Amino acid sequence: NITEEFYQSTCSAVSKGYLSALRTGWYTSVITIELSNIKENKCNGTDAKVKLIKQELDKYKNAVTELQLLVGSAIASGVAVCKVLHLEGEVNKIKSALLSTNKAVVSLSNGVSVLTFKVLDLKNYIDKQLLPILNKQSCSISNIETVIEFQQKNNRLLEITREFSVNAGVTTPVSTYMLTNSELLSLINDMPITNDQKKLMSNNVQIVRQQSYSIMCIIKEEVLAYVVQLPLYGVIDTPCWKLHTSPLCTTNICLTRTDRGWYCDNAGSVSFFPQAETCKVQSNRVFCDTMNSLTLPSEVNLCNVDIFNPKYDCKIMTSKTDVSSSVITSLGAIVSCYGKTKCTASNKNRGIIKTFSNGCDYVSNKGVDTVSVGNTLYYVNKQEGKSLYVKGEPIINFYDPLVFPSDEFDASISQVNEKINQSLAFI
Amino acid sequence: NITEEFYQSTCSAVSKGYLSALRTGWYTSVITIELSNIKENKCNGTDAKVKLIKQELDKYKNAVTELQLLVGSAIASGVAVCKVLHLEGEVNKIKSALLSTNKAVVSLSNGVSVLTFKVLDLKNYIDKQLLPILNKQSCSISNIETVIEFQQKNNRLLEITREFSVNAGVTTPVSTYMLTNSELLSLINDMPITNDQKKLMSNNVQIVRQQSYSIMCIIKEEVLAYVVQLPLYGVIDTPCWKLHTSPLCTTNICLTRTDRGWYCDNAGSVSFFPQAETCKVQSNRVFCDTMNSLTLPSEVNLCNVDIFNPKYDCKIMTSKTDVSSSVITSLGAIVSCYGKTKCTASNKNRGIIKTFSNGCDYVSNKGVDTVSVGNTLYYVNKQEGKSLYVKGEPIINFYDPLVFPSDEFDASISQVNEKINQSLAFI
Amino acid sequence: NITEEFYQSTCSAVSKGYLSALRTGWYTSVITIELSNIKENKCNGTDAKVKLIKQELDKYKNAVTELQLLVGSAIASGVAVCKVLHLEGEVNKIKSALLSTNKAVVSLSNGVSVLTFKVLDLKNYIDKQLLPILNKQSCSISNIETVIEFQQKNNRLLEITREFSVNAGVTTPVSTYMLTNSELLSLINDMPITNDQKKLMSNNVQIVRQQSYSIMCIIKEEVLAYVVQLPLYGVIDTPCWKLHTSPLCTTNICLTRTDRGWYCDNAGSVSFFPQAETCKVQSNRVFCDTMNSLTLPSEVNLCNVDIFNPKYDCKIMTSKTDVSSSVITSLGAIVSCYGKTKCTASNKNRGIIKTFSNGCDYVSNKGVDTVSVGNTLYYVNKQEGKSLYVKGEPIINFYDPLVFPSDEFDASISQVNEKINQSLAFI
Amino acid sequence: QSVLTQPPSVSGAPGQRVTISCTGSSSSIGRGYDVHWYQQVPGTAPRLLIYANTNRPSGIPDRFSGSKSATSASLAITGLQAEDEADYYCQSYDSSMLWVFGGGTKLTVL
Amino acid sequence: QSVLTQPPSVSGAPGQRVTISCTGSSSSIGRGYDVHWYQQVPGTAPRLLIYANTNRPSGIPDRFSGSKSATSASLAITGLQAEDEADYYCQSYDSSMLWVFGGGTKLTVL
Amino acid sequence: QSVLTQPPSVSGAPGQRVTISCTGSSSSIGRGYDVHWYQQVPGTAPRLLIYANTNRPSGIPDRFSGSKSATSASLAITGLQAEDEADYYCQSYDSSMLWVFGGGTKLTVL
Amino acid sequence: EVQLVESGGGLVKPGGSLRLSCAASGFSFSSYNMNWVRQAPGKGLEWVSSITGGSNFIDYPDSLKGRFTISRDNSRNSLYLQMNSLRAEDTGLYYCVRESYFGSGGSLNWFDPWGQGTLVIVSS
Amino acid sequence: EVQLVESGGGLVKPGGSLRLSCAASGFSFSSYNMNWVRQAPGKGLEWVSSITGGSNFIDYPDSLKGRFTISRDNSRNSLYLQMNSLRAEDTGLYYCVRESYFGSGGSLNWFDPWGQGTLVIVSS
Amino acid sequence: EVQLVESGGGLVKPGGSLRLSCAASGFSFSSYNMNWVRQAPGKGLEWVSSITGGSNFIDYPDSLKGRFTISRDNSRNSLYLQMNSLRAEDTGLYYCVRESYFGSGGSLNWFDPWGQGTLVIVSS
Repeated sequence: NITEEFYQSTCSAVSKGYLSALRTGWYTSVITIELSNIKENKCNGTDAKVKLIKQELDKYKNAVTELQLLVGSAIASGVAVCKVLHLEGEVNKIKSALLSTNKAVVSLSNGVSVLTFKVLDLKNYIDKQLLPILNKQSCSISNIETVIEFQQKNNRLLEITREFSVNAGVTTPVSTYMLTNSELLSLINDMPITNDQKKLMSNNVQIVRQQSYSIMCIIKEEVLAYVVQLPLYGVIDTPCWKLHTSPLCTTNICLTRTDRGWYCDNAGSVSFFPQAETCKVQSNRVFCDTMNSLTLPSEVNLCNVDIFNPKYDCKIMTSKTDVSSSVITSLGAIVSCYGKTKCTASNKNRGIIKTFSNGCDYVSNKGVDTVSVGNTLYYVNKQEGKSLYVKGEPIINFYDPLVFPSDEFDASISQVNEKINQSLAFI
Repeated sequence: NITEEFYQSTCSAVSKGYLSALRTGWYTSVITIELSNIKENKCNGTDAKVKLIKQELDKYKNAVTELQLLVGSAIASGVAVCKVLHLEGEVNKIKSALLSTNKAVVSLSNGVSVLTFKVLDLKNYIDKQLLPILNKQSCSISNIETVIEFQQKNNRLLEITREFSVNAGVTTPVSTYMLTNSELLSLINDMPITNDQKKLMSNNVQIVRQQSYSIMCIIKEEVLAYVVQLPLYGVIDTPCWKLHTSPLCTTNICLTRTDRGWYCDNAGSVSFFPQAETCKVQSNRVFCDTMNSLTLPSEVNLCNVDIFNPKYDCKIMTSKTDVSSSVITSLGAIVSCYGKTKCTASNKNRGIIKTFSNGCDYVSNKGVDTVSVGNTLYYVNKQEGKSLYVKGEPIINFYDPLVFPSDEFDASISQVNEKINQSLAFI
Repeated sequence: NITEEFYQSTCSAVSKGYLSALRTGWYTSVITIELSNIKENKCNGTDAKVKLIKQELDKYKNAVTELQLLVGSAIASGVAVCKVLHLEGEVNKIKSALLSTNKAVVSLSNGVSVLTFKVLDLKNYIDKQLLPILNKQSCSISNIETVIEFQQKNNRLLEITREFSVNAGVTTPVSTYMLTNSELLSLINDMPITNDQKKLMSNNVQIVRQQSYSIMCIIKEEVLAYVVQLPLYGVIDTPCWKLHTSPLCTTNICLTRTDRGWYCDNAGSVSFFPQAETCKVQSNRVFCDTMNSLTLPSEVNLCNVDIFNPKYDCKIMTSKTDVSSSVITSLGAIVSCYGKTKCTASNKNRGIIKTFSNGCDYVSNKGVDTVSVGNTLYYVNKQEGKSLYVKGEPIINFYDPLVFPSDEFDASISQVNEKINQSLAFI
Repeated sequence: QSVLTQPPSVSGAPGQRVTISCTGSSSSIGRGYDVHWYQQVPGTAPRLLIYANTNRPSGIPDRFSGSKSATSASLAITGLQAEDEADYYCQSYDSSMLWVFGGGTKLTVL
Repeated sequence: QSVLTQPPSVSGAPGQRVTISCTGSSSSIGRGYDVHWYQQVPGTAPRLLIYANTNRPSGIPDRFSGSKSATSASLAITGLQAEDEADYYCQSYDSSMLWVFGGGTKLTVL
Repeated sequence: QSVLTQPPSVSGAPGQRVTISCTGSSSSIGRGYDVHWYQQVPGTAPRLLIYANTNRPSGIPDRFSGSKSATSASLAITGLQAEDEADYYCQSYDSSMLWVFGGGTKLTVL
Repeated sequence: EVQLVESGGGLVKPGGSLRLSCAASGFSFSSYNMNWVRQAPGKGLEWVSSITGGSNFIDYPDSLKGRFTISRDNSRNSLYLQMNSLRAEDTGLYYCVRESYFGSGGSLNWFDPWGQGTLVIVSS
Repeated sequence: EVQLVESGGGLVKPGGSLRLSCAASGFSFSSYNMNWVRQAPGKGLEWVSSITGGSNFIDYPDSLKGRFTISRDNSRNSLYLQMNSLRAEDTGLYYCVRESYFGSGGSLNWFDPWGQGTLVIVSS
Repeated sequence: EVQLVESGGGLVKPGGSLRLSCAASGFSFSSYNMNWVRQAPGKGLEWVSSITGGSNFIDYPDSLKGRFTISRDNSRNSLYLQMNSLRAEDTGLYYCVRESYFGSGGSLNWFDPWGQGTLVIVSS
């Protein structure tokens, strides 16, 4: 279950109980489509069915012509494996590898082993069910069903070409055109990873797609091969907690904790994700990626329970920005109401049930459903869980608004204290 | 009409005459699709038409299997109503509600009333026009038109499944696949709101889609129901004005007003939107949302006409960043040209018509069409309107670049003045 | 080829050898689709083929009804040309110009000459191959091929309508539906530009789409015309270099160069792009746009070779943020390792090959393939090139951590030095 | 004939709670528009009593209460006094008639 | 034979304005490329006079002007003097011939 | 019967390098899972020797090395001493058997 | 200090034309909506006319549609209602009432500041 | 200072039930995975049971599936393995071994801190 | 101070080969394009060759295609034109002219700094 606590000492909420799934590695698979080489239709006539076939084959030719025209780095592995594929004598190895069945494990020149799927079989249909069936003497097809089937088998290449032209070679997330669900699940169940990671990643294909990349690789020698870059979750089932902060001001000077975001346990340290877009929450997991993360010693947990600890000084922002605002955390809401603005929390049926005063306050989602600040209306999350409210005395009251350095952006607690001491010693 | 003014005292432009449309509330509607449960095709044969039917029905089965695998919060209301739907005894109420007609108003367990529309009737076609028509004795369909019609009725579910798989359960904007225009307009014309808001939002369905969310809710019991989260415009037809700022420097020290963005009247206060992506302008309206807004007292208007007012101190940024730049506001352009860079304003046919000097200057769109700064080329908006140019003296000339605190980010006018006074008293 | 250098004096890498392609101008073309006006089908019957035709024509009518419902500015030129089109007597000129062939050059009221292409010929098919072929006496069509052809010719308008409804009138990138590759290439080969720019922009249609805008213009008088806003590259083949910076700290105070991003030569000055998403790299070119660029004197190059130069002071950020991090530049990687965190560089087959010490260090991509910092795993680019490592002494060690102003965000070298001098004079 | 229905008159004794009902159709209270309760003492302009169907404006004693459920709204007065005798009007919207207003409930103290 | 056409010679008196025309086809001045007007005094390298079809480089007297319209461009000299006698060349582009240049207008003072 | 195959015993003299092989199938070393080399001196709990198939934990002498290629892994000991006599186990994964572990190589000094 | 004072009412013969004015003070008039509501003597209330802040969303009920024209002048904070072709009804008090939002979205908000009313009598 | 001490082993008749406990100290238990591995006397090693940090990813091999139940209690840093229906095998040393990541992604990571082991004997 | 000084012209028999060099100083050569333009004695101008900054966009007119080879060496700011198989034409002045952008997009920009010209004569 998910449990939330609210420290009034620093006006900050912590939501714990989450589990982890960290994108730590990249795996590169090579998806190959077997195309066919055709010059032109020998026969010509006024039949409309052959006109439809000619139009469809011309669209296929245009599609195959289009594909011949194509901090950290998120696509470095795919670029490396594409450079490997461009090496001579490598495409033929793949093409001769998965000839009897559409699943192979191949070793390239660089020594890296990759999985190969033959996801489409367009060559067989074009060269064995269109050219021989089409009788060039009469230039007519008896059944329109053949044309309808061609339109039902050539769509996938057209959609792949369209997506690659729109996104300019690299696309994300991988769509159902580029990788069907059955194939994605099969590749997941055959990827070189533990059975623990294969049971968390089969049930969450909704997010594997969002965190995957796909890069156009090769069209040469009647084989359209592109690299799909799946993630490998190297950290699974470790506790994580989200930290939300709100402005805290006197009734002025404002001190806001400036380390909002996700924290996850990782090999004895804490992986810190400041960006909210980085992480995603399905039920109680965080599907974050370490590419947008920092590494911190395992004492940042002490910041949440003691703002004045001596082992790891926290980070704050000091400013005279006296503006009311609210943060809709999970299982509740934090409101900071100052000035003449009216702030309230309203139930769905009992209307206004609170008359928020000046300062920082917190309301659980048990009962409270909407929060009005000024006129802005926020809806609180309705996730079931237990909330705890620890009372205290706001930190900003301990300081004095006479030598307060209301100019910093984010230094630390210790830096603010030493600046205050220097200012006091100056007088 | 739209009227622009340019204050040279602070080098800032105001564009007034706009009207308002604020997204203040969320409304949740339940869109339901009646699917059908089928195990497999009893008959089997070498006929190609039955092969097409089998492929289409298999794609339908894969699509229905896919859907079984699925500050403030923008999707809190949708999540709450989905939690309500997941409660036992609720899906049956919806299914038995819109049984005679595809439009109903239902009351759920939580007491919130929602609109339900049956947008698709795939169950009737599958269970009453495919199984009985398909004669299992011969396993053949006389007319290919039935297959073509099936392909023309099963596309919508495939596209919905594809969008939900790509976007991982929550999608925006609501595309035409997930909600047709006629359906969206009917839902708008039946939503629980005043006729005033139903006349502004019927003509602007182009932006309601962009500001709406859609979430997968339930697949249980042969009913695919998902929640569409439409916006409710609680503030309509109030005056709004846009404020643009440009760097202002000596000929050095630079003071830039740091409150760019939209302002709207709201219940006697001013709703301030700093983000430019937050608001959209169709003709003369601003389709903003209050989730990304601040509330200010109704004295921020005095900042635009008197930078040194005593009732609401403005916000500035002080820095020695001496870089030339231009701001393409509506109805004109602001150009701040510094150093050796060459800045000009050019007509389409009369070429260069101005030779901008050092400092901040403003050119209306009457005549002036392009603006060159250095080599960067900007195109000014050609919206018809009246421009006014009020002369004055730059504020930075009043200050002295000897005790200037060129380190702040955004404190205020008053804070800068008191820091200057403290520095003067120190000497 | 691409050459990388790493200055340890400021812990910054420069990647040179790139070429330029700057989006300096906008060109507006008018793409017109000739629609047809039809009231209703006179005949009615129980035939299924006529039902399919009626459904398709009704979808066409709904699509045509939908389109009747529709710093710097990136769409100013397109808005101006649309305002020109709305003027009376202009649409007829376009319609009568491209009457004999689907390619014309027209002069509008404002005097600007634009290219017009008729990309679709739906009117001829609807009014000359559907109404006369459909015999209203029997209300039946002999061949289903006509319906299949209609479904293969009406998809374009449906997709254009869908994209315009989703994106609310303005779309980017221009997808294959709205502009096919052959049409885009013909428009490129007939646009009013030099043959030098027509040979760089034909081979890079993958990026012209991403940097182009398309806006709905007019539906009036049975002509659906929309403006495609292509870019005009006014700067081609000038040297460019990318500058990457990493935190530099003592073993504390941290001094980071704060001018990351692209630099390009431009008419004797330097165009500076701070945003990384602004520029794109295909092979060795940078497809940037000047709208997100600054202009600097041609002495910013001296910042890279002498941090303490007297002609153009650099920009630095001073802070006590002692956090380890890495930057994956092209052809190598920069790693700044501080505190107790473990930082290593690992080969694919030889495993860990380095044991990075505290401070800033750099590893080429020759051999080094992965970089581990804490637990975060980064993959280095595998682009072939020459790396050079110039030794020196860190600049931060020259300062003293006693009067260090660890509060600024980005002032300059000169401002930091003068603040240090003022602090020294105070004592 | 009004869109909404209200009792013609209700009565009570001092210190007794009285409930006033406001019933409407689907294109009415239903679909959840709202109900607003207005007071009118004769010879005086109408005054807002309850808005958003449950809340209360400042300057109104807390003894008043309002609620809604399904298709019916209720206004409850606790501790009746001589000053509360008046005309009470219930208000909502209508998709085909716009603002409706009630028929007027005459509340008097016995 | 040149892609663009130009009068072989124009004449005038001191203090009199003279107009020089530059006419071209569709794959020419049309589609709106530009005109550039170049001056050549015999025995001296050619010098830029008008660029971007209307503007003027620094160091050129303001009495010169240039314009374009439809498919024809004009260069106008106001207040003719003895120093303006020279060869004047109009320039544009061609999709099938590239940089074209004019046939040369010999302007002399009477 | 183990999933992987290992030599029953290898021998050597002091100062001599010895190579121990670890061979497996496709659903094995193949597909590139990894190999890990564990040491066991009798009467003592097993100790990690080589992880990630090439690296080395702190506190292990540099004379040890590990590598893999195609479908076979190798562990090389350079400069054999009396303290290295032990049971050596090679480890990898299996899609149908999970953690496999080796059959045990008994290395002794002559 | 929201003051809504309205006047212009007087005796008019049936079939005549009349104009009623309403002045508002003490609040930002340009952002709040306005309405005109009737109250016949001894009868219930009945909404009559609506207008929004920007003067471009007019609204009337079905019964009185096309006869009553409402126009607000934002310059001097004024509201005007023009009645043509009077009938036996429409007699009674007319209230110029400010439609005031900020009670959340909530559709119909809460019209607070009713004016004292203008008495309009139609008879021969 | 990673200490893994395991206990609870003793003589049990064939077909009996047994429980083995493992206490871990000196490291953050809640993030590292755990495993139980066998070693028969004089025979090779053989993996037996796995569990992850969140106690919701259980794993057994095919041969011992459905008999051995593993459960980690995170409150006092404890691991437990319950053995039902013993057979002639399973005799030997049992090691409670911490599965420790941070050797890159690398699937199978590097189980470092093997405990001294508990001796379990089955016989009559 | 843009100086374009070019030389290498001299008398050559018909059908011979020739080379012309052009040195540029006072400006950043690597960013500006280069062109070679002819002027026959007593005749109009005629563009001859073009090259861009990166040396990978060559351009010639149709008449002189395949005969004149242009090449700019960026190291010491030099431009070279190699003439093969001379004919009765090509005699006259050759100008090494810097194609200079910054006149907006504007396609053809504004070639400013024309050199003094080199006299190349072909005859027997």
